[PDB]
Amino acid sequence: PKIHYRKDYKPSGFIINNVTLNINIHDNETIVRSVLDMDISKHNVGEDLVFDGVGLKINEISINNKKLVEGEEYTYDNEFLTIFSKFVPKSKFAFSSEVIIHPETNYALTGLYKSKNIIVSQCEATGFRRITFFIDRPDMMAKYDVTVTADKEKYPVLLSNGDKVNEFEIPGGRHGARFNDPHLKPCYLFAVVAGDLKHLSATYITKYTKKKVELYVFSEEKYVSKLQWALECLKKSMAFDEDYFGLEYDLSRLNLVAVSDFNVGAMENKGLNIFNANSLLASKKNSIDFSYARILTVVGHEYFHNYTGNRVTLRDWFQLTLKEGLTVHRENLFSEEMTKTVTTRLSHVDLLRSVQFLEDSSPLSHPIRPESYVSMENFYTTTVYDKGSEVMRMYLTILGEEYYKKGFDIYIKKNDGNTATCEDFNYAMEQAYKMKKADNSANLNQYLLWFSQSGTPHVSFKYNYDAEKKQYSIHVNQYTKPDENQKEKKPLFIPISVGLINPENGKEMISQTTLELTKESDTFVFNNIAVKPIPSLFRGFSAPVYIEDNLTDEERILLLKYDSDAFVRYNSCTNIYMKQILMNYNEFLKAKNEKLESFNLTPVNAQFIDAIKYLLEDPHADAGFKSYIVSLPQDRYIINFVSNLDTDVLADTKEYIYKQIGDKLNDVYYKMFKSLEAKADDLTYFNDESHVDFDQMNMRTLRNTLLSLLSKAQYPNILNEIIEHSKSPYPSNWLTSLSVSAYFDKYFELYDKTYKLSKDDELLLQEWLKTVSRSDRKDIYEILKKLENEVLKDSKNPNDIRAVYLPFTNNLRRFHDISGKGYKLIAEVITKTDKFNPMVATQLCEPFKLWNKLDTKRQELMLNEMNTMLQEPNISNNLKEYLLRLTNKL
Ligand SMILES: CC(C)C[C@H](NC(=O)NCc1cccc(Cl)c1)C(=O)NO
Ligand SMILES: [Mg+2]
Ligand SMILES: [Mg+2]
Ligand SMILES: [Mg+2]
Ligand SMILES: [Zn+2]
Repeated sequence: PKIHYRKDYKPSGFIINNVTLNINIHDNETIVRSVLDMDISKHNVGEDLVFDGVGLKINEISINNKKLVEGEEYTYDNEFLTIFSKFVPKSKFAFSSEVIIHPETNYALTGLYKSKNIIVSQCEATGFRRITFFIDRPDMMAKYDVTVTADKEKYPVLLSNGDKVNEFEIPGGRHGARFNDPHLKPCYLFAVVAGDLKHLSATYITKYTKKKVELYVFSEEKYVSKLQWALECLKKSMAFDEDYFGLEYDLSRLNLVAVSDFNVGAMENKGLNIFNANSLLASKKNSIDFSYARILTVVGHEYFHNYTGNRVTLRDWFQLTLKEGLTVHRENLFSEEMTKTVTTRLSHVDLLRSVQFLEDSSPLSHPIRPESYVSMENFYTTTVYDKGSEVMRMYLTILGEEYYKKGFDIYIKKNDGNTATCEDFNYAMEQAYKMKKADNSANLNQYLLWFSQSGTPHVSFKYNYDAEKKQYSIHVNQYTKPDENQKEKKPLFIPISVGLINPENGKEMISQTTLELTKESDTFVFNNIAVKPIPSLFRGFSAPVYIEDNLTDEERILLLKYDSDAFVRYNSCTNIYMKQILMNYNEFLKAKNEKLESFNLTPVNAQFIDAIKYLLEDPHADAGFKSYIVSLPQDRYIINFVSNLDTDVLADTKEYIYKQIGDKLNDVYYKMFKSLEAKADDLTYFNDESHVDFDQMNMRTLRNTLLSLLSKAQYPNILNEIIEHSKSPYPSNWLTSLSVSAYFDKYFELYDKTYKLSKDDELLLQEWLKTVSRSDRKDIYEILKKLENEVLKDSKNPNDIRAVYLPFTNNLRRFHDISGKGYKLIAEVITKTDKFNPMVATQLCEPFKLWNKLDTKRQELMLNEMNTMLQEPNISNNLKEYLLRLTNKL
């Protein structure tokens, strides 16, 4: 097996200074002519010249205008072109190749491919070698001169990176355009697009240098009207990087382009950012609310990469978190600032503690900077992205705003125009740390374990209060469970943001402070603490850890009601839920296994239910926050606290708990659903695509969450409220009417009516698919079969495939049916998908990640499907590696 190891990094024996491309697009072939002006590096030892080149049809190969010949001067095996050393010059030389490739048949959406009527590239991580020969690695930085030619009628818009320097006519209906990108870059940042594209545009003027930047956003003609929010989000993104980081854009022009077929969300190609349509295009009549947040965060992310990834790039792929973790951190800061809602941070935490914590206790567990890979693509993980973001955010929590900015500026300045490593970032943050502490002995060496050590720390707490001395102490322990990466886990540098609440009046007793736990355990003592406080721990979720608060439910309710920090309130709520869930889960489990004729369930705490009511009845409390409190923790969060999980028992647990709370609060839920309507569904800004009210959007989420609860409960006459809700002009509302209708005989009429409302917009139809897929229907398998036959059919669009199947995999009762039929269905889809799109196939494996956490029958059923997929002939390297790792074999 071909394993690359982080410690084996060596610079190349060659240098590529300039790339001159001619990309000639025709109906049934694309011809790529390439000149690399190359040199020998000081690390060269007379080795053969080896270029990556995958699936290329060679027309010609030369060095310095001398034709090289197969079997004599080179070999090519469809993956590497080797030029024997004897024929490799000893100093500056021009390597020329011409290859034929076929975007029209590239269903894998990596390299050059056709997405509906657009030709587009995706080069990160190893796609460039599918366009032409290269030493395809991020430390091989060069300048690019790129000409694209095509039929003019079919492809009137031609784009590549950088300044458009010439446009020309060509006989036979063709035309070309030449682009020069003056910044040194790795090949993974090359892009090209050709299409019948429409655009909206604006001019932006940089804050400090006053450079004029032309901003263009592009799509196919049909969706040109759905482009304006993206443009506004780009303007926001640029202003944020200038205002917070001092960072200005560095070309005269920046293009964003939407395409229908894209493996992930978007891509940061210099000057030419390429997006999945679902992360660039929206309109208020034709998109759900979540699209607006998605577009803001993705546009932001791709723009933030212009410094963190582009101007400072990676030495090698093991450094991925340096760009992605740090870009996600910058995106999240931007997103918090733009939205101004406490739910934006909560939603990042929620995603980490569910999806990423699951990954981190699975056999796929890896540190944010991995030690080895086979397929690069398997590293684009929530660990590398989201844990990485939290590691990058802790620097800000530790240093504070002004010292963080100073550290970041040192990082940017030192490494600008060059490659960088995670050590370079920590080194820069270390110089800021030295400054802040006044002290040159202080270092962040210990901080490096956030990059190397895998797994989630557990941070636990014990308290003492001496009421005569007015002295309170917090004793903190950390522990990380040993795993395959490290048999001994070292203590991390853990910042714990804290306050102290007076429990009789709900007020803050201290200035917020950040405890720095650097040992296995430590005791933190506070004086002049006038009464026994309740601690408010890990405010803002200050480190990526399992928190054990050792607080009573009564103390948690008090934080939930009175604490200032939205995370702590929410976490306190979450912990009360989890205690209840683990208690009722155990009771139901013992009932099943011991075959009991009768048994008891512990009821939901009645003071918690009262606190929920109190919060919900507070007209001045945040509506997004309220939607978090009435929903139980996610199943993927729960599963981290249970071994040998019986998923049907968990489903009975959640249902009892919701029913208990419902039986007390349903009238309060109904009353708030009705009284929220006027502000929730107010049409101010409905025709303005430059403006979104994120608070009002949260009112819609709350109303939609309540309706779901009332619907499942069969609250009297809720059906009329579902009917009226289907007539709202907000797609968030009318698609909600479909899924909550699942509990009624009206489902199938709403199905048809929302189908008709959705079917003429590609992205909205994809949302309708997802809504159908996640419907809480007994007959959900027959409904998937209907989606497959009537709507999905043989689509190779990843959005369509993921929309039909992924939401259903989160149906706890059905996906996990004890027959294994859900496991069998998704394995079939994975295997089918892998034959044309290995990346998407592995995304579709995600439900299998928790296999070894289930009850032993469901474990056996999942492993069987996984070993079956591993036996498929011509399984991709991507899927094989993933499944081998996930099944403890690699
Ligand atoms: C371009 C890629 C190499 C990776 C990455 N993009 C990204 O969209 N990750 C999110 C994602 C993942 C899976 C599915 C979907 Cl639908 C979306 C990124 O960082 N862009 O800047
Ligand atoms: Mg080919
Ligand atoms: Mg995000
Ligand atoms: Mg389509
Ligand atoms: Zn990124």
